[PDB]
Amino acid sequence: MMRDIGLRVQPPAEKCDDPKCPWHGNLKIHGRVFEGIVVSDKPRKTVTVERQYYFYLNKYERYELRRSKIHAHNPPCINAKVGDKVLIAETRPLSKTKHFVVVAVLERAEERR
Amino acid sequence: RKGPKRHLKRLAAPTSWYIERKAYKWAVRPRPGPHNMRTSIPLLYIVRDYLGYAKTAREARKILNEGKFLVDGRVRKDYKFPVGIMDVVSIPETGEHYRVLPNRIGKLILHPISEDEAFIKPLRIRNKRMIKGARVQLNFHDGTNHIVSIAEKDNYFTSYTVLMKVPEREILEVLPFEKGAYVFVTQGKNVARKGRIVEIKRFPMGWPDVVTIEDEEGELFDTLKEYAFVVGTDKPKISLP
Amino acid sequence: TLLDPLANALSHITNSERVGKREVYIKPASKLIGEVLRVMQKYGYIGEFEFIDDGRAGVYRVQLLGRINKAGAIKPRFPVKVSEFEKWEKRFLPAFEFGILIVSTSQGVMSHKEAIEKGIGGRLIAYVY
Amino acid sequence: GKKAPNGEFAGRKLKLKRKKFRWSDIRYKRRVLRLKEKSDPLEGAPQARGIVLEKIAVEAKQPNSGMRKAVRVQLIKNGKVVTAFCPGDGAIKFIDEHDEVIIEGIGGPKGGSMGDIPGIRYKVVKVNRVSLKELVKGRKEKPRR
Amino acid sequence: MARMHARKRGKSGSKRPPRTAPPIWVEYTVEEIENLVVKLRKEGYSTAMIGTILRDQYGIPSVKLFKDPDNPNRNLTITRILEKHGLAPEIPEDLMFLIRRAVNLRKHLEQHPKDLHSMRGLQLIESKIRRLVKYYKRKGKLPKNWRYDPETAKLLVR
Amino acid sequence: MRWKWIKKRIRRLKRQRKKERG
Amino acid sequence: MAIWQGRSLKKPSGGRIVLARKKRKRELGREPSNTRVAEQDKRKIIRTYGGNRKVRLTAAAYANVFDKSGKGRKVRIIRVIENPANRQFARRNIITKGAIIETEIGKAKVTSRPGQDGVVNAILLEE
RNA sequence: AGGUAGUUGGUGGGGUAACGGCCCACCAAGCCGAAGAUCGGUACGGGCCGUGAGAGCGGGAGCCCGGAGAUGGACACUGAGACAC
RNA sequence: GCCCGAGUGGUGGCCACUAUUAUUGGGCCUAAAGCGGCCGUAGCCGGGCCCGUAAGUCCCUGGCGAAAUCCCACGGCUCAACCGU
RNA sequence: GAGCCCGGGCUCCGUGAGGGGGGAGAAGUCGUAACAAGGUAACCGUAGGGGAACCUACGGCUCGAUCACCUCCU
Repeated sequence: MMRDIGLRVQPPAEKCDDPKCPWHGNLKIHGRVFEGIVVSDKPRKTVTVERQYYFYLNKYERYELRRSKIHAHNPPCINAKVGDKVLIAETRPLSKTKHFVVVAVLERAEERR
Repeated sequence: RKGPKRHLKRLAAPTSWYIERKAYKWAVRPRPGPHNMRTSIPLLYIVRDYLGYAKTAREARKILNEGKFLVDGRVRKDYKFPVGIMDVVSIPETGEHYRVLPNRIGKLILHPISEDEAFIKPLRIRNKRMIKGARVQLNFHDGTNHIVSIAEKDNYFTSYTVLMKVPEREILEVLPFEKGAYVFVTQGKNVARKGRIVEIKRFPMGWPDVVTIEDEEGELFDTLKEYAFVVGTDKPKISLP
Repeated sequence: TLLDPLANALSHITNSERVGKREVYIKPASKLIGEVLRVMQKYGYIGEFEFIDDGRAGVYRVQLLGRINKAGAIKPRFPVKVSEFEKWEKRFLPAFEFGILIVSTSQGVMSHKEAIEKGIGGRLIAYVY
Repeated sequence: GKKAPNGEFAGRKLKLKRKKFRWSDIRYKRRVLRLKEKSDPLEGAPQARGIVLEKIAVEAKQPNSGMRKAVRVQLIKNGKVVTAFCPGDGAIKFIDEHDEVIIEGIGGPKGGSMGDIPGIRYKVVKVNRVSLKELVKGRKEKPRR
Repeated sequence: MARMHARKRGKSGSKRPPRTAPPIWVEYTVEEIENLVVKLRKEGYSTAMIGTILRDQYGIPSVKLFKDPDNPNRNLTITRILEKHGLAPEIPEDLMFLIRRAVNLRKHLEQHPKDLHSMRGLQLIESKIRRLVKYYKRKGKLPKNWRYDPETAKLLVR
Repeated sequence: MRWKWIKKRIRRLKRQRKKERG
Repeated sequence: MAIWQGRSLKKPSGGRIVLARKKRKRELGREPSNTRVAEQDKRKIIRTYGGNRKVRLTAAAYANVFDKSGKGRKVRIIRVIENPANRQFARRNIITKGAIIETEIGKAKVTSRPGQDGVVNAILLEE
């Protein structure tokens, strides 16, 4: 249920996660880590985080705005909300498009754009 | 190509062996054995190219069936034998010893030292794991596996210095790696340096786990615990003397 | 509105120069311009300035020696490595002698020549020669 | 602002601009689609053999009049009707009807027939796999069938 | 200086006193000033006109300079004097005057609809409101749930 | 000129658009 | 038999993805099975491509039980009642990794895959 | 210019060497799109290559590296490995 | 008589010339080209002054981007191409 | 679980009476449209009409006309 996850981060306040969380079963935390922002909460235990990065163009010497959606599984111990940064773990597949699980949430009432 | 790659080309032959690159259209390909393929050196090469004892491979192979070379204090005859790194290789018909040491550059070179150092072979073991019958075992990435350490760790995680009595197949004089000990660097672009470890303080999250070291010169080297290899408290000679 | 207030300072300063007035007045004022005139004075290009901070705005009255030929800001303000400097060296400046490609830096603000002697770089801010 | 956005993140606009405005070079557009390659028969090629359907002579252009020697040849795989300009003085002679005639272009593939000739895109080199400039000189080889 | 917006015409050059600390030949206490303000907001006058009458009668050009320092978080001035008392309209006067006017237009158009020009300023005043709304939401004088419309303008005024 | 052309273009268009409509 | 992968369906963006290869042997699959309740045990051994023989149960006759101490048995079972997946399955007595069955004393919950492992034992449900 | 119905996700299960809508039973209505999706054309991809003061533009030839194919199209055994020039 | 020389020329393609695709480095009164005018969404772009973070950004170290081709040295083949270090 | 087939729909390749236009050839004919105020200034958007160039209406514009007549401006 509630064990240290590492990365130098603390695990959620509550626990009761289903076996598709790295506190149960055989799906486990591993690897690299990101950060991004919740677009939507509409699917069940499922949450879209879309990241922003910049890329360079050598020809014009300038940057561009690109935006990569990444699908994130939210553990029922914590609820994601629109318009706040969320922290993502690199895990084996839940599904066709879900390869990520949400690990530690920093929540916020604020919204821009 | 949907089977196994069972040829290698010269142009496809890695330049960490210092092979000749355009000699022919095909290079000698290591079979599996003791240690990693783009970290090893073929027996063929040491014979034909390194030490000139052969003109044709019909030479070399005869040379390896009769016994001009033992690998690991043990006889061979496969003329596709990957000779390990930090390795003991012996000529018994002259009494020569070479270490398979990396140079500064990153090509594999043989460094000749006396017969006395040819009984010892420092192992730092690649992993350490429990087995059934309530034992653990000592690994290496030249493969060599040992049993026994009188229940539980009693020493260190894996960063070991072992004394292997190599003709005897035996493990002797275990010694940790500590914050005033020596290390030889076997992997990394800092290879061929032997130094005195400053500390073992680490940022372990994900794959990197950091270890620094400063040498006689004072060149700060950050290698993985694994790229780090415990030469000990100084016994065998440095590469490039 | 304005943007690039610096630039609208500089550009005056030069068009000021090209006429051959005596001194300048720059109605909008700042750190950027303040600092840049500071570094500019430090190399010597300009004489003395006083800014008066009115409750409205800083204003800079600047003294013109005659030295300046051309001194301009950079448009998207590109980031420039310390290896890429030489390229941006050959382009903008008039020759190896001058060396105020004023960049902004980790150390503070510098010219081009004061940047190179330290050894540090970044996004471009403006030029002067 | 002389056109362009300048700004760190804008570039994409730049990136699409160019491309949008590239397609005003006829030549570029044409190649990048492959209109050069589709229209003016050949299927793109350096040259093409074809059977001489007949021999025809046409008139010259505006300040000019003189009977140019032109063939009608049919490209064989192309299967297309090509009227064609024949180099040399006497020539029309050495070409028998129903010998093979290899055909090329002449003076930029653009379409441009040379100044005199109206239509003719193309050139002839050969009669029965021996050329016309070889048949203007008497010695070199002389024709068959 | 200028901005020719919905115009080509350079704006008035009206300019502030370059005084940064206040006249002392003029004299009022933090207490006296506060009374004057409260009395005027009690009349039905509004903060610009409150600052106007105080200027013309009591000789204080802007309140900020005279008042602060008396709690040097920021400058103390009319409506920041009002909010501490609870006399402040939760809608900023800016946005209020705007919307106020707007509702009057509509009634004209109601009866008179053949009006280009009068139609065209409806379009020109809304779109200043829109803006003034948009940013306030994010600053926070007006909740994010709101959105602007001509029935939600006729409800705020009444 | 452009008088010409506009009505020529229009007549072409109509007549042909008549032929398409029919 | 079942082909897949599994790169040959559609993109998660409603693109059609087309297969740009054929079958790979390693990446083929077998069909589901019906493990029946019976008095007899019908087993077969089948050789995987990892080179390991794994048992498929095509029938079984004994499961048998576990507490919270864990004292196993091999005794008679009777009809499968309640299968999670589909109630159709609970008619034709298809054993599953999460099936529920009537045992000799108490109902018991299946807790093993008999289509790769070849095992049937259960743990008692407490009311 | 709107597309999407195993289609996106959830629960439980099968199958597989193995994760996975890979497949399937039940439940939910998502998922993707003007930061250009989908559809249509064209095209093996990379190391490099040609050219050009540079920036750039065009190009995938031997050779090396990785993938795909074996008259078109499907199909299993036998073997660690093939669905097998 | 001039060029070049076991080559030299013809057709075709690509790049240069072509700052005729404008980043470097183009224009748009009358030469091609300003939308008949406005609004504001998406976007880009933003007055001054203080503090936090250090995401961009710069600096240093460290893991790493196969060989080949390229560039430079030395060495080898009569020479170079080519190869070796 | 392929190829194979069958009925229908949709699309694409080889090819066809007939039909549209272009850059032309400039020795036939009609006219004088524009370019000079082109001999009714010219163009312009819109609408009708005429074999054609084009004419006319209404609105615009000067890239507009030649003195004359009147009015302003360094």
